[PDB]
Amino acid sequence: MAMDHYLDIRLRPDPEFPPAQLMSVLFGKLHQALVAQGGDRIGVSFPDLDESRSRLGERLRIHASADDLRALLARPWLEGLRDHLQFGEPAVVPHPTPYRQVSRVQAKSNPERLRRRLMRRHDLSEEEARKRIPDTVARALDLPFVTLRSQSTGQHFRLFIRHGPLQVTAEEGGFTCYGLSKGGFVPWF
Amino acid sequence: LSTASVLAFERKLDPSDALMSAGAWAQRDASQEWPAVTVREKSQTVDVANLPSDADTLKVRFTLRVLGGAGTPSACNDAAYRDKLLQTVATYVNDQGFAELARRYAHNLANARFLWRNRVGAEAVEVRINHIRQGEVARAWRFDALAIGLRDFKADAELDALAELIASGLSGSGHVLLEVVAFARIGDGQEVFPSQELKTLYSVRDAAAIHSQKIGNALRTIDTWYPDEDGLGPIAVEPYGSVTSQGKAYRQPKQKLDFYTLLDNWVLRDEAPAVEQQHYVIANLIRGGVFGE
Repeated sequence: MAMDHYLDIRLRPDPEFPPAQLMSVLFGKLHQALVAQGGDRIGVSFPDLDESRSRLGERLRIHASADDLRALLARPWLEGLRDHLQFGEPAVVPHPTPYRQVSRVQAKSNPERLRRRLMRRHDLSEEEARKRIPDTVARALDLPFVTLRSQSTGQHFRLFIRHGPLQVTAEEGGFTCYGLSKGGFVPWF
Repeated sequence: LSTASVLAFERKLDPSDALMSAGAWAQRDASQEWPAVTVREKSQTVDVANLPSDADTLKVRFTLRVLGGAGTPSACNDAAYRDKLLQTVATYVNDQGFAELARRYAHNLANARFLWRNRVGAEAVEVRINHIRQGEVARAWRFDALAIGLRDFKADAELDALAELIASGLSGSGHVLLEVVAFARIGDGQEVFPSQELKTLYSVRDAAAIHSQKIGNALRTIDTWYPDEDGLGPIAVEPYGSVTSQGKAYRQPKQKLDFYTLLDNWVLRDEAPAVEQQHYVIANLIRGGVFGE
């Protein structure tokens, strides 16, 4: 990498809700420029999460491209969230640097769809569902999620995450295709 | 010279419930008899309805008046403590009027803070307000909550005009009755939001509505005076008041940002505090509520 300018857009504050409304506003900004704006490395991560409980974040240290970081600077579709949301400016960066990656991608961690397929095809009985349907149906762990509004459940929901281990080497790539990361930029330093 | 036993102060700015109805885009010049929101059921039981697949602008329909008369407690016992309270309130009335509180309530009525989650999703949040003393129009108003910010204290000329007319209703010598009609462009096939009981929703006669205490606490969102981090701006105003969705206590009793220290020094000791602390005192005396142990 021969460039030292990589930033992103963090979450904006407001008093009309908890941080789930800020997560919904960040999902709207991602659908406008980052997640629903195409490309691989268009997401929103945060290095303010602990590995013991899968926290969501407390600050904003973004790392993405230039168009997705410069389209959410003067757009008029961020009313209210732009009452507290802001940022600084660009500058130069250091010459050396590592290639570390951590993000959250769309994984298959729901035992409802596979169970629905096994009910539409297998037609399991009681003892047959207790023996052939194994004890790997409670598939859920503590992951980073915020209150996502959508017509899939009644109220707001949660979500998991998944990334890979990085090092001090050099490399570059993209994140998931839903507004997350798979080895992209996260908050570190 | 001591405290009275039971202090009753009724709710000024007394609100009502917020009806919902659905209209379409560019069909909204006749917003008088739109079809309302009925309670649907889909498969705990989540009986939460959606907007229809044709209409998208949710007309939120509610009104508001001002009782007034905060110079007299609705229940007291003492004679000299009451004379001290009456002369202190008369000192404020001879000191300054209701302009600042009316403009801050206009800041509440300029953005869409009264819609707690219904603000996100809408495209052009237009606030239609008529003037009512009888069953007709006398003066009209149109807003937009995307050109008007959320946290920033700004008072435009139209907001100053509406806040001045509200303050003319507020001063105790003239009655005003102003409603709010908002347009939540939720979409064609997206969720309606009534208030929730203790799913456990709320509904009215052949329609759906939202509770009134949530409006009554949303319109008093003034509090920028908590010492930890004021990057979030205005929050709810109560003695020991804060937001209960975060989990953090604002206006600590360890500092002097409490109403009770202000009332004790402001009535008993004659150690009168400053102007903005008196604005907080009269804000949480104009919200109503119980006082006294």
